[PDB]
This record gives sequence, structure tokens and C-alpha cells, in this order.
Amino acid sequence: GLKAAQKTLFPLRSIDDVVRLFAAELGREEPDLVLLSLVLGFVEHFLAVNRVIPTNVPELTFQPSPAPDGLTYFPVADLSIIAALYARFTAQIRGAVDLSLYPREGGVSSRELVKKVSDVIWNSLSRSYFKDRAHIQSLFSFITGTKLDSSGVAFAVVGACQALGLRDVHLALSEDHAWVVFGPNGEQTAEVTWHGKGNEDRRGQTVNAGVAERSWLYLKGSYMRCDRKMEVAFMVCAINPSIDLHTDSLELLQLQQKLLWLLYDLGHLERYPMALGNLADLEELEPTPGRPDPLTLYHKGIASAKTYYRDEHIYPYMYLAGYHCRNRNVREALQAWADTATVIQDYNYCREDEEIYKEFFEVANDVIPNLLKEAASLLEASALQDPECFAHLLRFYDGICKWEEGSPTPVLHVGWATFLVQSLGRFEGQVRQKVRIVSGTVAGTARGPVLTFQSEKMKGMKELLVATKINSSAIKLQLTA
Ligand SMILES: *CCC(=O)N1C[C@@H]2C[C@H]1CN2S(=O)(=O)c1ccc(N2CC(CN3CCC([C@@](CN4CCC4)(c4cccc(F)c4)[C@H]4CCC[C@@H]4NC(=O)OC)CC3)(OC)C2)cc1
Repeated sequence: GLKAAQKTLFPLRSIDDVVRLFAAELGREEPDLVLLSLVLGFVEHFLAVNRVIPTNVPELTFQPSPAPDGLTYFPVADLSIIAALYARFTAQIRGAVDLSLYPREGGVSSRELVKKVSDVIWNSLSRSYFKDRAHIQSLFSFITGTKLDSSGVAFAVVGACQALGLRDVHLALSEDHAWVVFGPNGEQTAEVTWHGKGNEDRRGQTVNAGVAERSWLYLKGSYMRCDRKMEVAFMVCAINPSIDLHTDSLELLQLQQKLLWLLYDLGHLERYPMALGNLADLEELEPTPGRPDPLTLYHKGIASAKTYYRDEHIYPYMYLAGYHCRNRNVREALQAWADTATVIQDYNYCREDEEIYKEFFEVANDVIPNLLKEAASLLEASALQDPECFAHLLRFYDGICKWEEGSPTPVLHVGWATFLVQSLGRFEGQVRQKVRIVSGTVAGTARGPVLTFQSEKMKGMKELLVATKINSSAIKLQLTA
């Protein structure tokens, strides 16, 4: 329910008023995910979904304030609007789940209870809507339009469990999928949403098969297990400032940035690598005085992945590579992509890993070829003269090759082979042969660049990659075999 400590912070007439609600809620023993999700969804609806201020609606008002280059109008989050939305969600869940039929074995939720709550959210959703549609992530979307995206369903099941008083059910997250963790010690797992366009319904099952398979989608078991404070962080990361494909809401960007600094200062981003990359992206768009630089924050994201997730995360390095690409730091961008491939090499490319395959396919066959083409234009009256860039390029392909090893389906096809030959060809023979590709001589220690290939394909190509005249057919045949 909604208590006086929560209600007295209403109405929310500004960005700072919303931040104050979150600061107060994060200080409570059990932060209300439902209330916080509804507020974000309410403000996102008028700032990005439908910006046209309503004429025939009398209770709904907007708050004017000076905009940095006339006025800007903020949707006033009234207590009557939010409390009614909150009451509707609570009434729906409590009315559909009869907790007398489920024996709570000393504050522990059974699989049967978790599956019922999952079924309630699932059966409430609209029969037909676009899944990749923007702004269908919040509980406002579930209540006002019965639409939720893939990870939104997972968050809604967790929100609904908290409303029923189930403190043991928590959000589990990978870098592209969401499920729930429950039971004593939070070692019990259950699928609550779908994944992919048409990849069937594994709802109600454990994630064991996906973890044992070594797919990037289940991160070999080193996935995030959220506490209530991390579920608030997920919800803040989930804020979508997009108005259309090319424009953003300046208020939603400012709100997400302020909310991320709030979570950071309380230490709730310490185990959330992608939130730190998101904050760094926001800091580059609008730096806030006295705060650390985007580069410091990207490396804080990588450090978190290394410390708490045994360096098995892809996107922290991807975020850093993104920064260097935008700023045209060819060496530093290629280094970060090679570091991404060093992570993916110990995974097996499975059917449902399309999201990360598409990301690597685009860097290897569009982004990197575009970078080296632009660099070649600049040489006609520098990075292509650096043998370190060439070593980063080879380590990147080494990672993709090793990733393909032990995989049920191939990664590299004729489409990749062309861009490898073209990218190798962007570096002169003299620059390419400066790189020493060694296996090592002695193991351990007693009391031009150097590179070691972990993959069979790049090892067999060793001499060809360094030869003055590139044998295209042989390099293409070995990469695609
Ligand atoms: C020169 C620059 C250039 O051309 N390019 C091309 C691209 C961009 C730039 C550099 N390259 S790149 O190196 O190939 C590259 C860099 C960075 C990224 N991205 C990070 C990104 C995606 N995040 C991953 C997490 C999601 C998540 C939604 N997913 C997307 C499909 C569904 C999600 C997270 C976890 C579990 C999930 F099930 C889903 C959302 C759901 C709600 C919260 C969550 N987001 C966060 O946690 O945010 C921190 C989206 C964010 O960020 C934009 C793209 C890719 C390539």
C-alpha cells in the first residue's frame, strides 16, 4: 500500500521532484517498484509518447519553467492519478492470486506460486502488438495499454510479487534476456517471458539448459541477480528518452542522468556494468560539473564486470569501443573491440544469440571497414601505419573464430571473408610484418607488437596474414572452412 511517507512527496511538478521520490524510496527497507515504475511511465508518456497537451482532460495539468533556449511544460504527477493507477494494479494482482492456496514455507515462494503470478501478468497482455515498440517497458504501459516488452514482463512479475508480499522473488538479468530468481538463497530459477521473434515458450522452466549450453544469452551462469535497489537501477536504465528515430526528450535524458548519479552515489551501480556505460554515454552528451569523465565511467563498467561477473560480459567493452568510434580514436576503438572478442571466444554461438552476432557482424563488416577507409583518406595529404592497430584487428578475428569453435551453427561465412581481406589490405606489408605472432617459448617466470592466437583458424593462417602479397582465396577458404 501507499503510506504517508510516500504520498507527502506528491505532486511531482519537476525533474527534481521525481528524483526526491526515488531518493526517499531508495532509503526505505523495501523500495516500491510499482509506484516508481508508474511515475516513470507517466512522465515518459507525456514527454515522449504523446507530447500534445490534452484539451478535454480537466484533472491533468502541466508545470511551466524556463527552458535553456522559452518555456518547457512538465506533466504534473498528481497523487490522485498515480494512487488510482497503483490501486488498479494491486486490486488486479490480489484479486487474481489467492495466497491461502499456497503454503509459504517460512517466507519462501514455491515454483507453483511464482508460475501463477507469471500467468496473471501474461494473460493480462493484449493479443497483438509490436514487441520491439518503444515505451512499453513500465507498469504504466501494463495498466493503461496492457502492453509490455520482453524484459518488461519479467519486471512486472517481480513488481506483482512484491505487491503480494513475496520478498524472495527477484529479477535475474543477462545482457539480452530476463527471468526470475527465488527460493531459499535465491538459487531457484524460472522463465517468465519470451525471447526472440518466434523462438517458442519455455515459460516456467529453469535456465539450466541455457547456462550448460555456454550461450551468451545466459552468460555461462554469471548473470546479474538483482536485489530491490538493482531493480530500481534496471527501471532507470529502461527510461526511453526517444521521441522519434532521430530526436530525444531533453527532460527524460536529464531525469535518467540525475537518477543514475543518485544510484551511483549510494553504491547501487557497483554490480551493474551496463548502467555505468549508460551514465558515461549521458555524461558525454551533457557533462555535469564535479563528476568523473565518460572514459573513467566506461572503465568503471569494465571493472565491475571483471570484479563481480568473472569478465564474461560483452557490452562494457562495447560501450567503450562506441565512445572511441564516435571520437574517431581508431587504435583505442579497435583495442576495445578486440577486448570484446576476447570475452566472446569462451562462449558457443547458439540459436538465440542473434543480438550479439548482429553487433559483431556490423563492426567487422561495416564499422571497422568504414574506420580504415576514412583513415586511408587522411593518409593522402596514421593508424594504418601503426602495427598495434593491425594486432588488435587480428585479435578481434581470433576471438570470433574461437567463439565459432564448439558451436552448433557457423559464425563466419563468405560475407565476413571479403571484409577481412579488404581490412588486411588497408595495412601495408612492412606494417603487417612488424607484428610477431608467437605461441610463446617458455611457460611462466622463474625466481614490434607480439600476439598469440587462441583459435585454430587464425593459427593456420599465421603466415598468410603477414605475407606482403595477400592470397585472398586461401585467407577466404581458411576463414569460411
Ligand atoms: C562509430 C560509432 C558506431 O558506428 N557505432 C555502431 C555501434 C554503436 C557505435 C559503436 N558500435 S558497437 O561497438 O557495435 C556497439 C556499442 C554499444 C552497443 N550498445 C549498448 C546498447 C544496448 N544495451 C544493452 C542492454 C539492452 C536492454 C534491451 N535489449 C536491446 C534488445 C533488448 C536489455 C538489457 C538486459 C537484458 C535484456 F533482456 C534487455 C534494456 C532493457 C531495459 C533496460 C536495458 N538497458 C540497460 O540496461 O541499459 C544500460 C539495451 C541497452 O546501449 C544503447 C547498444 C551496441 C553496439
